[PDB]
Amino acid sequence: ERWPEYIPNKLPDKNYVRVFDTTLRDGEQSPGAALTPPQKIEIARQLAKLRVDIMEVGFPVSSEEEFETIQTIAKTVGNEVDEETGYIPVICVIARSKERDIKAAWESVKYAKRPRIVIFTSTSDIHLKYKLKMTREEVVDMVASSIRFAKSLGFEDIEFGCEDGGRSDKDYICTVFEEAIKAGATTLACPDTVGINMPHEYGKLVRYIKANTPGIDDVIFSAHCHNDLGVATANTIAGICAGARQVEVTINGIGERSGNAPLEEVVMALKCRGAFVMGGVYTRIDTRQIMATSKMVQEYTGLYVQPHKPIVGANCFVHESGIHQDGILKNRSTYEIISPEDVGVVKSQNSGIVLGKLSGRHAVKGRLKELGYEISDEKLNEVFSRFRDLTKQKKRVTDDDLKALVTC
Amino acid sequence: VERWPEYIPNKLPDKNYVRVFDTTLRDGEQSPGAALTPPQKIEIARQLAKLRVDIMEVGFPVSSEEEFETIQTIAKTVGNEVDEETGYIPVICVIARSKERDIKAAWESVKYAKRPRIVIFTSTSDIHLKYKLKMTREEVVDMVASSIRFAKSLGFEDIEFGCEDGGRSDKDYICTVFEEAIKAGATTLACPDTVGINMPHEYGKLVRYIKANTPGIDDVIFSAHCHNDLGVATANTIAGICAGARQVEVTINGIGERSGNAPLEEVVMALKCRGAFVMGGVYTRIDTRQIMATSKMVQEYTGLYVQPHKPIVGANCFVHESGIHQDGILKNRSTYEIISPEDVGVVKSQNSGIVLGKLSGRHAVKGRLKELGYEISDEKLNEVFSRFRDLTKQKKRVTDDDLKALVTC
Ligand SMILES: CC(C)(COP(=O)(O)OP(=O)(O)OC[C@H]1O[C@@H](n2cnc3c(N)ncnc32)[C@H](O)[C@@H]1OP(=O)(O)O)[C@@H](O)C(=O)NCCC(=O)NCCS
Ligand SMILES: CC(C)(COP(=O)(O)OP(=O)(O)OC[C@H]1O[C@@H](n2cnc3c(N)ncnc32)[C@H](O)[C@@H]1OP(=O)(O)O)[C@@H](O)C(=O)NCCC(=O)NCCS
Ligand SMILES: CSCCC(=O)C(=O)O
Ligand SMILES: CSCCC(=O)C(=O)O
Ligand SMILES: [Mn+2]
Ligand SMILES: [Mn+2]
Ligand SMILES: [Mn+2]
Repeated sequence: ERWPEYIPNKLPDKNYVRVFDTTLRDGEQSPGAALTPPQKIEIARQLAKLRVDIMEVGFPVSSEEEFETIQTIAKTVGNEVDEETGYIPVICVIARSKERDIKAAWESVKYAKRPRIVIFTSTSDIHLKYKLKMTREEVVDMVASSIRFAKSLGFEDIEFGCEDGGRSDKDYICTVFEEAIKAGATTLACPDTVGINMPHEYGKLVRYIKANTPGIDDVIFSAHCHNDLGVATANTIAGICAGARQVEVTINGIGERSGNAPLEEVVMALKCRGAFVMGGVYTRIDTRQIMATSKMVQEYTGLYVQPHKPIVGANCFVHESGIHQDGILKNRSTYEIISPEDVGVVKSQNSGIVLGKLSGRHAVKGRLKELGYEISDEKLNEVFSRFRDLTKQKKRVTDDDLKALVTC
Repeated sequence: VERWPEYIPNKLPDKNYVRVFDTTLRDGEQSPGAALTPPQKIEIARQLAKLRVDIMEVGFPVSSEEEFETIQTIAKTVGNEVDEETGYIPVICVIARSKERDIKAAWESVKYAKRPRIVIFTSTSDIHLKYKLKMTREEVVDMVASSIRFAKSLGFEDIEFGCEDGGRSDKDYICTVFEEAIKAGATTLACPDTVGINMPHEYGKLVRYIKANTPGIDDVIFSAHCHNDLGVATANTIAGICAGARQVEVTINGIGERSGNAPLEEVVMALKCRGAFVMGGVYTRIDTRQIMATSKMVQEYTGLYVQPHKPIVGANCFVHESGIHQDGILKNRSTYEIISPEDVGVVKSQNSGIVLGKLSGRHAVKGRLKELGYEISDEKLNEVFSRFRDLTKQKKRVTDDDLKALVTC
C-alpha cells in the first residue's frame, strides 16, 4: 500500500513496470491538440491522481509560455506528496541533445522533488542522412556530451532515447546506449518513432539491445511505441515481455500522426493479463481514475475518441446484438472481461442493453420488465414483431418507443 | 500475379497468400448504433468488391426478413459480378448459429452467389457453455458436427466453423471440436477471441497448438478473428498469421462489438509494409487505393466516425504540427512518414501536410511563407516567429491569411 522509494535506475522487484505518461508532451504534439497553461496544469494534477510514476509535461526550450507552465507544475504538482502513501510523481521534461534545450530543462524542472530530463537524438541512417546531416561518430559524441552536460547542471535522473530507433541498426543502438550509460543515463528508451515495427520485431529488438549492451542491466529500459500500423499497444507489451520496465503512453493514445500507445490500454492489459500470461508484471496506476482522466484530456485537447475506442469508448460496455445481449443478461462475464467500476465508468442505467435492428427477444423482454410490464410469451412475440418493424424507421428504440408499442 | 488464383474452399495457391474476410456488414454492423439500411448494405458490398476482399460476410439471414432479402440481392448481384480480365469475384458469406433454422436461412439467402460460404459458430468456453448455452461439452461437439453435416446436405460446399470464445476455451477441447468439424465438412476453421482477452503471444501460441494437434487440420484454412477490448486486435491477427492462419477476419475502421474488430486497413497495410521483410512473404490481394473511399462510406452510413488519430484513415495520419517533425518532413518525407497517402486513397494533403500551431518551428513558417511568395531575411523570420508565438495564444490554427498579416506587420 505504501509507495516504494524512488531510485532512478532501480526498481523494487522484477515485475514493477513504471508508467511514463507523455500526454502533456508527445500527446500535445497531435495536430489540433495544443493546450493552454491552466489546462496543462489541471491535467498534470489529474495524472498525479491517476498515480503515473512519471509525467513528461512539456518541452521547455519551445517557448516562454511552455517554460513558465512547466515551472508552475514543478513547483506545485511536483512537490505535492500523498500523505498516507508517500506517492510523488516524477516530473520530466524533454530536450534535444543541445545545451540550450538542456539548460531550459534544468531551469524549468529543478523545483520538482523528482526532476527528470529526457534527451533524445536520432540514430537511424535516414535521420542522420536527411535530418541531422551528421555521421555516426558525431552523433555518439553529441549524445555523450549532452548527457554529461545535463549531469553537470544538476540532473541525476536522466533518460536517453534514440529517436527512430525502430529503423536503426541494432548494434549502433548498443554503441550509443553504452556511451549514454557511461555518461550518466539512468533510463534508456528505444522509440519506434515512425510506427513501423511489428510486435515480434520490436520485442526482438529490445531483447537484443538488453543482451548486447554493456552496463544495461543497471539502468531501466523503456518502450516508446507509435501507432502508425495499429500496433502501438502490442509493441509496448512485446517490449515489456522482452524486458522493458518503463512504458511511455498517452491518455487516449493521442500523439503524432496516429498517436502513441494508449495508457488505459497498456495499463488494463497488464491489469487483466499480467499475472496470467505475462509473469506477474504490474503497474500501480489507480485505474478508477482512467475515465476522469480520459474525459478531461478529450475536452481540453478537443480530440474526441471514437465510439469503439478501447476502455474509454462509449460502446465498450454496451450491447445491441441479440445473442450478445442475451448472454450479458445471463452472466456479464459471457461478453465483458473488465468491470467498468475498475476504470471509472459509472454503471449502466439499463445494464448496457440498447435496442436496435439486431436486438433479440431476451433484450426486449428484459427492458419491458424494467419498465413494469408482465407480458406473456405470446404477447412478447407480437410486441417483438412490431419492434422489428419500428427499427426500419428509427435507429434507436427508446423506452418511450417501447411503451407505445405495448400501449398502442 | 495480376490474375486471381482459382478459388478452392480449403486450399490456397501458395504458402504466403492470406485471404481477407471482411465482416463489416455483419460483425461490424453489430456495433451499437451502426445498423444499416438495405441500400447502405448493398452499396458497401459493391464497394468491398472494389476493395478486392476475398470474402465479404454480408449479414445474419435468420435475423429478420429484411436481412434475408438484402442478402439475396447482394448474392444475386455483387455475388455474380466477375472481373473477366483478372478472374476476381468475391465470396459471399452469411453467418448462422449451429441451428437448423439458421442454416436453412443461410442457404436460402446466399445460394444465388457464384461462391457462397456459410459460417457456423458455437461457443466452446466453460463460461459460455455454463451460462449462455447451458450445454455440456458432449452436447456441443454433437451440435457442431450435425450442424455442419446439415449445412452440407442443403448444398453448402464452402463451410467455415468458428468456436465462439475460443480465446477462453481449453486448447485440447478446441482440437476435439475442430477435428469433428473437419470430418463433418468444414473447409475453414476460425478460432475467435470473441471477448478480446488474448495478448498476441498467447493468441499465437494457441493457433500454433491447434494447428499441431488437430487431426486433418493441414487440409483446411485456419482463420484469425480477433476483437479489440485491450487494444491488440490488429496485433493478435498478425500473431495468428505468423502462427499459420491464412485467413483474417477484419472490419473497415475496426467497427464491431464493444471496442471493435481488427481494422482491415491496419492489418492489410501492416502486411503491405512489413510482410515481405519480417513476416516471411505473407501478402494480400487487396487494392489498398480503395481503403479511404471504403472507410468514408462506412463511416457515413454507420454513423461511427473515426478519431483524428485513427491509423491509416484518421485525419492526422499525414499531418505534422510539431516543429522538429515538420523540419524533418520538409527535408525528406521518409524521416517521419512510412506510408504514401495515395497508396491508401488519400489526397496528398494541403501545404505538404504542414499545419501551423503552438508547437511549430521556423522551418515550417519559412516554408509556408515561401509557398505564399514571401522570401524574407533570417532577421525578418525571427521577428515574424516571435509574433507567431504570440498569435498561437489567441488562435489555435495559423492560416495563410494569418501569415500574410504576420509578415506585413
Ligand atoms: C438470431 C436472433 C433472431 C435470435 O433471437 P431470439 O430467438 O429472440 O433469442 P436471443 O436473441 O435473445 O438469443 C439467445 C438465444 O440464442 C442461443 N444461442 C446463442 N448462441 C448460440 C449458438 N452458437 N448456437 C446455438 N444457440 C445459440 C442462446 O442461448 C439463446 O437461446 P436460449 O436462451 O433459448 O438458449 C437475434 O438474436 C438476432 O436477430 N441477432 C442478430 C445479431 C445477433 O444477435 N448476434 C450476432 C452474432 S452472429
Ligand atoms: C524546438 C524548436 C524551438 C526548434 O525551433 P527551430 O529553431 O525553429 O528549428 P526547427 O523546429 O524548424 O527545426 C528543427 C531543428 O533542430 C534540429 N534537430 C532536430 N532534432 C534534433 C536533435 N536531437 N538534436 C539536435 N538537433 C536536432 C533539426 O535538424 C533542426 O535544426 P537544423 O536544420 O539547423 O539542423 C521548435 O521545433 C519547437 O518549438 N518544437 C516543439 C515541438 C517539437 O518540435 N518536437 C517535439 C518532439 S521532441
Ligand atoms: C524518448 S522518445 C522522444 C522523441 C519521441 O517522442 C519519439 O521518437 O517518438
Ligand atoms: C467465425 S467466428 C464468428 C463469431 C464471432 O463473431 C465472434 O465470436 O466474435
Ligand atoms: Mn514519440
Ligand atoms: Mn464482368
Ligand atoms: Mn466477432
